[PDB]
Amino acid sequence: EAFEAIPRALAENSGVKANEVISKLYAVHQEGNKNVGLDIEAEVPAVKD
Amino acid sequence: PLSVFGDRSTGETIRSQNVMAAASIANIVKSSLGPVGLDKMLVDDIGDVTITNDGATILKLLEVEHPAAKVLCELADLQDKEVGDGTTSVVIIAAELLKNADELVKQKIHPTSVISGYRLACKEAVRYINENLIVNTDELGRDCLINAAKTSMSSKIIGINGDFFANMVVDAVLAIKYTDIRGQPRYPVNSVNILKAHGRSQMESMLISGYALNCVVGSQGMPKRIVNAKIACLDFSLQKTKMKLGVQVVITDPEKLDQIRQRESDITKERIQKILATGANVILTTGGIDDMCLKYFVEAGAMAVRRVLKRDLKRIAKASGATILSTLANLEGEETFEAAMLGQAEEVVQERICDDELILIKNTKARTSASIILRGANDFMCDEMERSLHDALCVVKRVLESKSVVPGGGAVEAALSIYLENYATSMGSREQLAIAEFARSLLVIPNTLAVNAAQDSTDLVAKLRAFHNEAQVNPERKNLKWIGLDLSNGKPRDNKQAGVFEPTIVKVKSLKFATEAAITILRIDDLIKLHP
Amino acid sequence: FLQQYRKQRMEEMRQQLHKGEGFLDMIDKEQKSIVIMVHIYEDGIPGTEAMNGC
Amino acid sequence: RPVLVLSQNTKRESGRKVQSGNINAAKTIADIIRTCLGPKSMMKMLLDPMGGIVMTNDGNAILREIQVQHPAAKSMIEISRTQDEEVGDGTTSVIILAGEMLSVAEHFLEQQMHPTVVISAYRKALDDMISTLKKISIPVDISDSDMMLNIINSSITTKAISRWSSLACNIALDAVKMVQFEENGRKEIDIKKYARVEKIPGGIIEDSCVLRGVMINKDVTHPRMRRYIKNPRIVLLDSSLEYKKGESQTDIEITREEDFTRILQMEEEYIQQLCEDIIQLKPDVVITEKGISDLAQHYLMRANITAIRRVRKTDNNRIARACGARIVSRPEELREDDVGTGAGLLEIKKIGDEYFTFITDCKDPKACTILLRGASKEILSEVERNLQDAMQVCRNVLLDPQLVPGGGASEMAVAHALTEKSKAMTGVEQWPYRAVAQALEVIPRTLIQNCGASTIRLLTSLRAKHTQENCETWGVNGETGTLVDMKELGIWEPLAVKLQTYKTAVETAVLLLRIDDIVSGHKKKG
Ligand SMILES: Nc1ncnc2c1ncn2[C@@H]1O[C@H](COP(=O)(O)OP(=O)(O)O)[C@@H](O)[C@H]1O
Ligand SMILES: Nc1ncnc2c1ncn2[C@@H]1O[C@H](COP(=O)(O)OP(=O)(O)O)[C@@H](O)[C@H]1O
Ligand SMILES: [Mg+2]
Ligand SMILES: [Mg+2]
Repeated sequence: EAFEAIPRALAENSGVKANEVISKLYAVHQEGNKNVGLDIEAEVPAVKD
Repeated sequence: PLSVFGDRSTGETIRSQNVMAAASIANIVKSSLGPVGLDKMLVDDIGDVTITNDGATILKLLEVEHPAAKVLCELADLQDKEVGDGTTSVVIIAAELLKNADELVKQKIHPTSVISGYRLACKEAVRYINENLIVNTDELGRDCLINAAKTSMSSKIIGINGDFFANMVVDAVLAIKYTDIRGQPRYPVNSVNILKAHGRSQMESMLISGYALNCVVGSQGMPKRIVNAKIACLDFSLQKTKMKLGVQVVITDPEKLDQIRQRESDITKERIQKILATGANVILTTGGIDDMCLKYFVEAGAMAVRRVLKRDLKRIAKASGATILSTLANLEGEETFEAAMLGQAEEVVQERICDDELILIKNTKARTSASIILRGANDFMCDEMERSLHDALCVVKRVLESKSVVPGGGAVEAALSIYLENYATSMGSREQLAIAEFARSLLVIPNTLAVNAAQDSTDLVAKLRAFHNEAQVNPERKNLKWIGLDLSNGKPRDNKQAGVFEPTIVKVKSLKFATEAAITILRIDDLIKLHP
Repeated sequence: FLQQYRKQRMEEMRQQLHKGEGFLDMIDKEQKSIVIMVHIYEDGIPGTEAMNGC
Repeated sequence: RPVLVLSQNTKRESGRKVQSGNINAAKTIADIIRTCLGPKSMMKMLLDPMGGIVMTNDGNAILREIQVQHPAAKSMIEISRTQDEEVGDGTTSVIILAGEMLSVAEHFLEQQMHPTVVISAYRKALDDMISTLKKISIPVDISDSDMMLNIINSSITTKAISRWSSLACNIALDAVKMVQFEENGRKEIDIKKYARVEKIPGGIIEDSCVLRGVMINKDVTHPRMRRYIKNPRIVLLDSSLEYKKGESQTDIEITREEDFTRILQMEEEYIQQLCEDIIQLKPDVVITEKGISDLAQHYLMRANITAIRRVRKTDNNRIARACGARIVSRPEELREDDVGTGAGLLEIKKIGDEYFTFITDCKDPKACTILLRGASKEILSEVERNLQDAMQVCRNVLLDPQLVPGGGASEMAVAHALTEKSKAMTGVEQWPYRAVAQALEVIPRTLIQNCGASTIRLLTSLRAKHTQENCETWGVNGETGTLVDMKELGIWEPLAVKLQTYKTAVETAVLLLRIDDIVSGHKKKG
């Protein structure tokens, strides 16, 4: 769980909701995409490869 | 060359200093606006703690040195006195008006033109509010009062508790309703006695169908419950009779001393017997009662309460139909008491509230009164509940007196800003700029509301302005005037549909007071501070 | 025996039922009808704590 | 030239720092008394500023003796005082619960969740907590003395008086039962006024008992008066039995030889008349809240009457309740109904080196005194505090006859019920709801920590047990640190106490979560 502090900090500094970003990241990585992370070029919580 | 013993500030320096003071006062309370606002906890440097959200309380508790800031503090106090709600909004609006007016002045616009533009903008904003942004409460009913109370109690410690507190406040206000001459229904708030006591949760707050006294019986021998009460209200102490300054007792025949001393108390004994001979059961007095008359009342099996507050006694007498008697003297020169002076109530009980006892006068006849017992977790929460309840009662009184309400959530501010920006182009050349800046300054309320919710203030206010511009331009889409701010989700929402209402008098009085405060501060271009 | 202050014990047991410029300014203002008992002390020297608690 | 907006001494703090500081202060206040909960708690010595020593484990007393500067700590102290005043038990529990809820709230506040959402979730959780507590309650037959004694014992197993459990339970039950009163259709208990606790250092604790009457530290005014009366008729008074000045200025002017002697003789005659009026009722004991003159003492002894003077008003009211008398201020208005018949014995005996007055054989007395004998003053003070807790619990049970399982069983049951209910929320506020639900586990966790067993394994086992169907009464044994059933161990507590604790803790968390700005140092401006 301590690894969640990195995407959470990135989302907080970017200005979005960290919980939504983390939930989306878990969903995508459960789907099987290991190269998906936070997209800071968006006004809403979003992820991209 | 002046040789004045003091300091002098002139020009842009003093104007900037005044604007700084006003902005600082605004920033003190700007974080406690709207439902997403949060309270402040003040310490009185002696250990006293005050947790509150009310702007007037915060500004009164603080000690302020700059006089331009004292102007805003007393402006908030005036808004609290004359309306009871919108105390932070008026301060914020006045500070924003002063800031934008100072910007205009620094742009070499003469202050007289700015003041004239502000006056014109305030007049036209009031006219537009009265003519376009009012909803009659006749076609809404009790739901309008409930929604107004809920909106008032948002941003307060009784927010989610609103579903219950709104019903309690509405019932309390409707209980004390009376009509004066000209058939005008006047609702006399501050007649609802608010009693606080820590203990059970807020859900356990009780609304008394009668009156509640913060006092107990004077003697433990008296009964603590009387069913068919006959209240006798008195305004004189029941003690041993003592002669006044102009009367002096001098004894030359020693045989009269015993008679004198006996009569000294027999006078009061006869008065008590005369009072009790009419069937009185509850005796309330503003003065004190000594042990002798307490024993008299004990033997008769009747209530007797001393040191009752004058306002409480007046309310009890008015509700129960009793008459205050400062003395026992008819127009025949005698000393008599008749049953026509007795008030009646369906029950009088000394109840226990968290290890302490208070007297409940239940179901007074010939008039209905009300009182509220607030139960909390500690003293501070009870005080904050009392303040919020007073705000809600004032809001309900305003709504019931004047039957016009306005949409909440900054809808009125956005509509006014759009209308005034459109309107400024039809008046003058520099008062045009003043009216435009007035319109821009009116946008501070929705901006603060959005900021306090950690929402995108710029986008939300832009969408609100677009909705109101479409409403004002298109005459077939006038239903968008009610679109306000839904801070729970950060989206525009029809607040009239959502039930977010405020009295129109709140907006009107806040605008007028803020305009006068800004004009008063803006007239200063020089300050002389004499050394004490 | 009045010299022993028989009421001293009852008064004690009911007492526990709890239920530079400043020196000038706090006395220059406020009502003259109330009694102010100023206390003078210095840390370290014994005897101040007892009367402070009193 | 110090031009300023606010005063020089005004200090303002706002933001995340204020919330963190408030939550940390509440946590540390909880940590102060965390170890004083459960049957295996430890004593704490408090050095009173006035030189006294307070040795106790009651949460309210320990928190009251502590002076703090942080306003959140003051709020927590006020919370403890409110809990003590409302129900008389659960102060440590409510403090610990408030601290735990504020901790789990800080956890969310570190993220980007607004405090209003947390407060709304807390209020919904509190409503569900109340519902579940009312659901899992059981009724009690108050007429069963054994059940009441067991309830009081379960209340006092965590105090120093637990060594003498049956004696303390019987004392508390008898005091509460005999102080019960009903007049004019109004029912009352009034532990505060009547049921006085009188402590006399010395002797042994097993000698403590509740008397069928009152007992005061008073002696006869004159030694010739009887110190032992079989069936006294007691008369109570407030007015002095001595010649006092009138209310008005009443200067005399003596110009004859015999006026001075006549005035003194009439003083004596007035005293004689008052004494004759008192004697006309033929009483045996006269009690006055004010002084009795020596001539009055002589005139009363002439009629074989014992007189006691300078009695406190509360003591006189207690005597009136105990012996069925009515306090009278004017002897000339003394009625037969005012004479107190019902006291079965009045006796003045010396305990140690001080005379005490006993009225201790009243039939059907509505007031009583609890005579405590102990090792010293501090031990007797702690015993009195424990007896107050027991009497408050007994009164709560009598007024509200529902019971709730103890030993943390109720906490775990309510936590499991709220956790199960939270599964259907499907919202953003479900997380604070579940967090504040699970925060109730701090009570069994604290019980296990104080007992000394392994916290994690025991909590896991208790949660697994509570996931079953009929396991709401399964809690933690406070002595052996094992999972037992409170329908077997017998630890049950009033529903009112648990309800008050839960409500107060949740509302304290709500109140402290609302603050985000602090300004201090300003003048009182009274
Ligand atoms: N439920 C709500 N939704 C949106 N806005 C609201 C709601 N309730 C109140 N408001 C707005 O929040 C603003 C702040 O009001 P408040 O600060 O509580 O009054 P005061 O200024 O007297 O303290 C008001 O102007 C009102 O329009
Ligand atoms: N015999 C026992 N076994 C296990 N737990 C007990 C026992 N007796 C009491 N408890 C628990 O101890 C708690 C009471 O602690 P206590 O010291 O009374 O705190 P407070 O004074 O705040 O009520 C209750 O929650 C109860 O569940
Ligand atoms: Mg308001
Ligand atoms: Mg306890």
